[PDB]
Amino acid sequence: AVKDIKKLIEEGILDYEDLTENELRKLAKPDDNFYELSPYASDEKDLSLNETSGLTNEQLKNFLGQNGTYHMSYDSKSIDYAKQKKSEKKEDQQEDDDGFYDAYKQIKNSYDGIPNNFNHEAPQLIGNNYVFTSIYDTKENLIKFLKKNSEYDLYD
Amino acid sequence: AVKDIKKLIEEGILDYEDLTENELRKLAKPDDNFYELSPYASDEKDLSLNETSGLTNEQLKNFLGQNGTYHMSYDSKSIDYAKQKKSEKKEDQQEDDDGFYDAYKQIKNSYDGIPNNFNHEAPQLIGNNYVFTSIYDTKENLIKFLKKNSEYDLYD
Amino acid sequence: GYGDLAATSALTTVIKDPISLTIKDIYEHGVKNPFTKIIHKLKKFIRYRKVLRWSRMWWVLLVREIVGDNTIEKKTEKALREIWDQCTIAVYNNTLNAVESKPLLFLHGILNECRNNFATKLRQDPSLIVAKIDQIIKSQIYRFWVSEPYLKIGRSHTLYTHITPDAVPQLPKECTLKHLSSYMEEKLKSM
Amino acid sequence: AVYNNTLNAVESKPLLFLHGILNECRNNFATKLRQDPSLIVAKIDQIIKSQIYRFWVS
Amino acid sequence: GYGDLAATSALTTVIKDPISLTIKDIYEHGVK
Repeated sequence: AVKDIKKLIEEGILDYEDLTENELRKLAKPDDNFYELSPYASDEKDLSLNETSGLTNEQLKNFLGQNGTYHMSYDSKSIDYAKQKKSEKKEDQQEDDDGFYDAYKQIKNSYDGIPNNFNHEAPQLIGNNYVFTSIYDTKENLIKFLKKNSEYDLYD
Repeated sequence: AVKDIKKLIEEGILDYEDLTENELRKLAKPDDNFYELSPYASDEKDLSLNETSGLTNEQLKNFLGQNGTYHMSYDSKSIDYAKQKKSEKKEDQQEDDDGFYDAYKQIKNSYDGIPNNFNHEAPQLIGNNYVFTSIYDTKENLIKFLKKNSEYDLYD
Repeated sequence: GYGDLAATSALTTVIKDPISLTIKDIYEHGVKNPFTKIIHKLKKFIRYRKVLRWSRMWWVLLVREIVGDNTIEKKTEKALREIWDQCTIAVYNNTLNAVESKPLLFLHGILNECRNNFATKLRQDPSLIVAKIDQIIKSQIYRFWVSEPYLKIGRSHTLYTHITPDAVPQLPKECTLKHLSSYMEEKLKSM
Repeated sequence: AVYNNTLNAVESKPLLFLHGILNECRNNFATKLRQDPSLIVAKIDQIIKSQIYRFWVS
Repeated sequence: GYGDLAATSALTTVIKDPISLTIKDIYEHGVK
């Protein structure tokens, strides 16, 4: 009151209401694990990129633009190809968890500004200020404080 | 002060600041391993050439030229095709290092004017003079000297 | 002399042929193409009134769940609203049941089709549009999309352009993706 | 191509967009640029696969 | 002078070529 001091005491003693503008902005500043050099990201199934996607055909977009008595509104060539592969691989034993357990972590990271394999700190605009959140350091109590108190108030 | 004399003494005794114009240009001249005849280059995965590349379709370039409400900006036919081959080869045991070690050496050689499998001396324009750098003889101390001292100075 | 008819044939095509070619682009790109986009916008309005009372009622609930109260970009929310309206026209043309009668049949159509419609054109979704419509279907959160306040506005005689996110009541906090994804890390990270 | 696929604002969550825009131009340059002796595709690989695009947001 | 035949060639295509192109859509989309 400095940055590592707040992570222990503000859970026990200090409320967020009694903190200055130079103290709130530095807790939203990135930590010392940021600016630490880290190679070798761990690859996983990217739910962001769609391998079954295709290009705008412009004759579908013309025919679907003229609204009326059409019965299918996409191409279905690449997405049947994709489903055929899952019928032919015979990979079940952990993929029964991968679509069902894996999706949840990356979906919650989309509400924090964090992409798929991003094990580091990513910002999130709350009001007029950015808050760098993590996979581990979610900083949820700062988010509840800055949304509720600084709705009609400004603390940089 | 000649060329092989500088590689031993200038690390110990001589600074680069006290060197004449006929001495700086000859240390940037190529060595005697240059003009030595060497066949049989060693092939590696060329990160320069993209096997997944294609041709300008000119109907994509027209449709992407008219900016607005398009959702994918490339072709994705050849880059999905390549990924299927890596799923079918079952080659893992060293290719887990080939994409992950190899990029680093060839990427640093791009900052020195050196292509992928080039085990010899390649130039690099610094100011108004060329400096022949190597995989092994990086000549980094000449590069720090010619950028800093000869920014507003000229020594051929 | 025939130099008198030289300039008459000259300034014929000097003034006719430019103006003839300007109109072929002014009428095509400035008169044809907007007037069709007015007609084919009216074809969504003369038809499809009963559907878009419900579709825009569902589309606001995707924008609230995929984003999760973190200010929505207005320009490409309407660009994907058109792709959402193409799922509803494609489902409603395939139904004999009324929309008012059985509405959760339609969400198994419209969400399943825009699960596939967005997966065939949207290449990369860092907001995870395809990936979240997956687990709205595969965990059946679209139950609460039909509730007491959502059937009142659905049955009401209001035009679909008047359905704004201000006029749609918000789901309670038990019924969103923000809770259900965080509740799995209360289980699966703990277990 | 990325911004048309987002419902989140650009101002709100910017590192979502670099996982789009770098991943797409990783693939967009790999489908048209045949030979990159400046290694445009190969360096955008390890900006993503080693996550250097952290410091791009500061 | 030849500015007299300027406006005759002007208001020829000012009135012919719009009405010629309106009918190609009125007859096609509203009559054909």
